[PDB]
Amino acid sequence: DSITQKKFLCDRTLWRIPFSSNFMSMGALTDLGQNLLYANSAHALDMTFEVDPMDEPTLLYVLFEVFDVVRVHQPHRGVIETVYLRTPFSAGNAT
Amino acid sequence: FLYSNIALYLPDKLKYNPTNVEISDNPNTYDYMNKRVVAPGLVDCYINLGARWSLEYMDNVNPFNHHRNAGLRYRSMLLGNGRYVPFHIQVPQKFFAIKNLLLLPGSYTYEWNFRKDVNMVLQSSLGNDLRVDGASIKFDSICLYATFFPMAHNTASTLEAMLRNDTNDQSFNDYLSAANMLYPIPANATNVPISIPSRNWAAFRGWAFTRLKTKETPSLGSGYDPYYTYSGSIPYLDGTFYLNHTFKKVAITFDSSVSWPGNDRLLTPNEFEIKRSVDGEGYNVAQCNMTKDWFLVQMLANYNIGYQGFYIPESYKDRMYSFFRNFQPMSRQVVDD
Amino acid sequence: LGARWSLEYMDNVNPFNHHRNAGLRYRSMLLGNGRYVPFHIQVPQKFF
Amino acid sequence: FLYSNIALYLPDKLKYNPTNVEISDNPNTYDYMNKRVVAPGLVDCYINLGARWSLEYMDNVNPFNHHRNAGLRYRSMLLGNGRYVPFHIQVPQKFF
Amino acid sequence: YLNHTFKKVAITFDSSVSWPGNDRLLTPNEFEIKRSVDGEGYNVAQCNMTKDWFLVQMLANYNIGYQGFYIPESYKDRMYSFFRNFQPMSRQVVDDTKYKDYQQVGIIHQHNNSGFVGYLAPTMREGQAYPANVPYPLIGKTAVDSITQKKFLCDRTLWRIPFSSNFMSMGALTDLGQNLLYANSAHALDMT
Amino acid sequence: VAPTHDVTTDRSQRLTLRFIPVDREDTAYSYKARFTLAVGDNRVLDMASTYFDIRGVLDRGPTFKPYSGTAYNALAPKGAPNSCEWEQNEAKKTHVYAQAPLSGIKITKEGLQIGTADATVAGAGKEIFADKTFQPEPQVGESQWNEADATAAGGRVLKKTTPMKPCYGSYARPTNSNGGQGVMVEQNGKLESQVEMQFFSTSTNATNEVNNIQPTVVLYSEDVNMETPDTHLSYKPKMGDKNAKVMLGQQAMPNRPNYIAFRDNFIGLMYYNSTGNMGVLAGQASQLNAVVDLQDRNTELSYQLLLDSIGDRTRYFSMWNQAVDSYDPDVRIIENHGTEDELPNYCFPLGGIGITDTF
Amino acid sequence: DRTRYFSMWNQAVDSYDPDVRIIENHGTEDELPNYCFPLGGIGITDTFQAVKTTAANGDQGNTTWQKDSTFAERNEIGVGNNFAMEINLNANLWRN
Amino acid sequence: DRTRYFSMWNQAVDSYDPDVRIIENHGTEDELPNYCFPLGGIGITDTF
Amino acid sequence: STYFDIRGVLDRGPTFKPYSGTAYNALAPKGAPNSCEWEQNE
Ligand SMILES: [Ca+2]
Repeated sequence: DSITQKKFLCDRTLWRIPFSSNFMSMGALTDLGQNLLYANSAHALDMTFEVDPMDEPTLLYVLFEVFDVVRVHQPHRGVIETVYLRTPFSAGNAT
Repeated sequence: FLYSNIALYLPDKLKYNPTNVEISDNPNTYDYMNKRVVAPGLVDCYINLGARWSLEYMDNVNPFNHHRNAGLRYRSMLLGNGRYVPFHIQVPQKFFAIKNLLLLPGSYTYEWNFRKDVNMVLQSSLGNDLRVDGASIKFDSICLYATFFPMAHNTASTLEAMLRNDTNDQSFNDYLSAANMLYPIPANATNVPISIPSRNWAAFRGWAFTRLKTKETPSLGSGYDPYYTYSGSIPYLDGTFYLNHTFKKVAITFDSSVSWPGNDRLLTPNEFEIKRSVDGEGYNVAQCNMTKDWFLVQMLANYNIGYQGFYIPESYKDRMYSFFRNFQPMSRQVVDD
Repeated sequence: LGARWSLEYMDNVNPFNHHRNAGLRYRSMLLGNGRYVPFHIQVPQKFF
Repeated sequence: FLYSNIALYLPDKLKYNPTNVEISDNPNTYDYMNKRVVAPGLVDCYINLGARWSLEYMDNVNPFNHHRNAGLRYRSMLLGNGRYVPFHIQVPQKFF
Repeated sequence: YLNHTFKKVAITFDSSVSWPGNDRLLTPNEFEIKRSVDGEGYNVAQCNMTKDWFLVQMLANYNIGYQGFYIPESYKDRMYSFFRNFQPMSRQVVDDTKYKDYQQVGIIHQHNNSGFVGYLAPTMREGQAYPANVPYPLIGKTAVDSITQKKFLCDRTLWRIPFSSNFMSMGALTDLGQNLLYANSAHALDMT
Repeated sequence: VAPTHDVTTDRSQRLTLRFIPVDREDTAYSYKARFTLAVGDNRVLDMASTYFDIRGVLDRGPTFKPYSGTAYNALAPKGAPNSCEWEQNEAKKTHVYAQAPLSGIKITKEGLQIGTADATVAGAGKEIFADKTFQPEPQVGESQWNEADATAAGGRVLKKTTPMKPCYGSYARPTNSNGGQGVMVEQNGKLESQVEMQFFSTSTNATNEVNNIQPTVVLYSEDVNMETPDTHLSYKPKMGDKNAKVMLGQQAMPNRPNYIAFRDNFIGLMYYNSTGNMGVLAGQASQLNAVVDLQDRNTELSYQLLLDSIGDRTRYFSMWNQAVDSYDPDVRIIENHGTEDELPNYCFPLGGIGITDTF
Repeated sequence: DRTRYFSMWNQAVDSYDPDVRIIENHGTEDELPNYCFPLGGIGITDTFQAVKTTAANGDQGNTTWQKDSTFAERNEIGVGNNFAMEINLNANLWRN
Repeated sequence: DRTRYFSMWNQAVDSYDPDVRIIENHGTEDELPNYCFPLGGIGITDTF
Repeated sequence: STYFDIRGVLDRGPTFKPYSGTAYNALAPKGAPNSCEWEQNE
């Protein structure tokens, strides 16, 4: 008399969750990212992960997918100027 | 074949000390890893006969540090076969801002740094403290090379004049385009909460997560790390992850009041659910341990498949680091007790 | 010896039922290696 | 595998004559290339361990005339394994 | 199979000029496929091929080289090409002048794996068992002072030298094949 | 037809420029360099073509072993001892365990005769004896299996000074020119080699009687500096050295392999996204830096993903040391299909018939 | 494509082995004998007692003392090659 | 393509084995012994 | 479209050995002789 066990293996990949309304990929800038409710205010975020036990210290590695761009401009001979921007989190300094 | 290629890389807790031979007491040395003995009977010819299974003990051992690593084997053979080797490498440039920048006439200053730590610039298929063993590296000289298209002077001057207006600037974006966070998981723990204080969420795109071993993640920023004794493959840098199957579930919340998926767009509306234990509502799919909601979400996020019946995506849309390429389901039967 | 040839006796014997049939081997190893199994399949729709 | 597939094709100047056998004197006949003897110590197992390095002598030796030339053995077994063969070929036109 | 046995090539028109023309290479007067010991560091790919030849070959086969090097696409690179048939090799051997106990040993007096193997022929086994003496060690706690040898290996392809100003393949009828400073006179050719 | 004008210049200018460094700083760990790039008048430089150039010396250490198994008597059985001698207390006597393969003509005081001089005037009948340094060697032996069981047998055996090791993986460097191992002792210099000779005759057959107990076996003994460089013992009978009879049975096994090599795609060789040491690219008129780097922008993984996205990855480029790392599919997921062993598989005896009988 | 396997509708084609429908026979390289030796290293072995020379005045090689003072009187020694069984290797695998 | 073989024109490119021109000698895996036993199972015997 | 057609007889010769190894008593040891008898002096 026997019992059954099932499992799956999936390496060389990262788990993805998109911030889109229908989960599809309709462009670089998802429609929810432009929604007024998430754009003209502030909100707090809470996440809860449940994993399986292991017998050594480990790390949970999270990637917030954002926009990161740089613009480079050089008016006169021997001059380089740049402007960096990361939209959801930070951009240089102020004042 | 079985004995070598499996039984010599079992976890260290299943072996036992040898007899009448000296053995070093440092658990991170070639000597200790070589001297320990392992009983063949664990992985003899009669194990899991007829089944497409993988040893449960060896399901968390980093499989990219192994003497079958075609890339590692090729690189090691390419460098040489001796022990005292001169070397003549060439290194590219990786920063996204100035990787493809088209410079213009003038005189610029260009300065960079380099590492001399032995662990961080070498890889060993076994994985052992390379400071203690005694590897060494001495740089001798360094130079820089560049190549110019021998373009005609009129055309080059015209292009230079056009590329200096305040509207023909240049733009670049990092391919990954994300912000990283690392949270500690203490030994044997199972629940990890993360809280982010109120801020703006314009032009968000999504989340992407995985798991890592603390023993193989060098500390960020700090130039040196004397408490770092490991030289295997580092997933955090070259991207070889081997622990995505240990997650159970994820829950999201906004303003501590509303769950993000909100409307009932999932089978379990209030939370994603990657895999289930023995549970009989009849949800799992692909004859494996994964539910339906997660499968649908992954197929959508990777190939826009899921609203028209699943099928195998085309090769050109399915690269090496994709999802469907390396998704293996498996099952077996054992003796009830 | 030395010739690329297929035995006369075995030209008219169905060569798809054989213990090297990759599809059969894969499906059998996917269903389990036992004798009593619970199964949880999903069948598509095939009419035109 | 090493001994056969390498040491049998070493340059002729490294092989000595056998003893008490009749060997032809024409250096092109199959007999001369067959009855020669080559010492197996040249390419034994302990050769260039760990190094991905082609041999030195067998570098200017033509590597296409060799009994693992997949195309050649296919074209050989296409006609048959016998000795006397009726053949029924077709030939195309190559001029431009 | 004999492509890898070239050292240098020199062109000369009218016995006064050099075809690469005005200074345009690391070695302006002539191309240089491979070279022996060179302290200036003109080699690449850990083999012993100079940068100039690598660049010329890449330009002539794939129009690659003025915007960085990268693997060409599969369809643009066929079987009789340059990149598919490029093999760098290297090894280490025992130095003599810097090792004290070097002793040249013929094949006659080499006993390794003795007592379970023939003797200068594929005959039956013979001999006692005794420690071995052929392969010098290059690893372990007791290695020996060693030098390094490097070579490259390429076959089934022809070296190419295109007749153009910037070596690129801009078209069938190359521009330098039209200029009346190179196509409205008579010239004699020397090569070495 | 290709374009003919306004593409390529005529004034002499280089195709490839090389810049030497201007400033170098060394430390225990970091190593910093600074150069002065100069894009000349009326040119355009594409940074995607630039690349650093480094060289130097590397010592991979004493735990490098790229080959599996060993390369010193691989074919030898895993427990066969070398021809040796050891002491034992009954006040102490020597015991020998060796083997003489070579067949000579006759044994005299000088040593095992091997050949003869030329049958010529003033040279006819001049015996030739073995050279003590290298002549009776462990390679030669009886040719065919119909051996005649000669009466003049010779060979070698390591004195009791050298410790005993299993034959599997046992190397000892040559000393003389003719590949004959033997320690060159310092005696009035390193000129002389100490090789002794020992004789043996049949016990039983020459016990009761005498017949001048003629000898039949000659063993030339020596002493070599043996060492096992890549194998280790897997069963040692007693903890102590000073080889005894028991130590004849120890067995060895090879060392696990390592493949220490430079990391794939040169990861870690340059500092990225670290405020401690940040690269600088700027205009020489005023040092306004143009490389602002945070501590969260991960560059290496991004470059890996990009290099996968824009091209194929299963090919190897040597120039950038670019070769992805992967595991064998079968190692991670076993497929136990047993084997295929319907038929037996036997090993017959050399002559063809073993035991025989007289008739 | 049809080579790849999808584990949801059991989508996995069934194909034979191209080397079993058509047996491209080539023999097996067996130029070298693959021998099998004793476990100790020497099989047959005899028995021997040490002897030593005398002062050797003249033709005194017949005079020969016993060196039983130092050496034991039952030292073991083998003569000639060692015991060795033989098995052809590649032929058996191919035949199986 | 050229790898595929067309019989009619006798079209079959000739190539050398990749592992014969360039030897990648990694040694061999021989951790375990490998013994030949006696047919009966017990070789020698006695009497009791 | 056109292509020449040719047929006839071919004789590869006496030095044509497609198979490697041998094909008679393959498993026998390399030295074992057949059951044989010979003549000898006293
Ligand atoms: Ca006796």
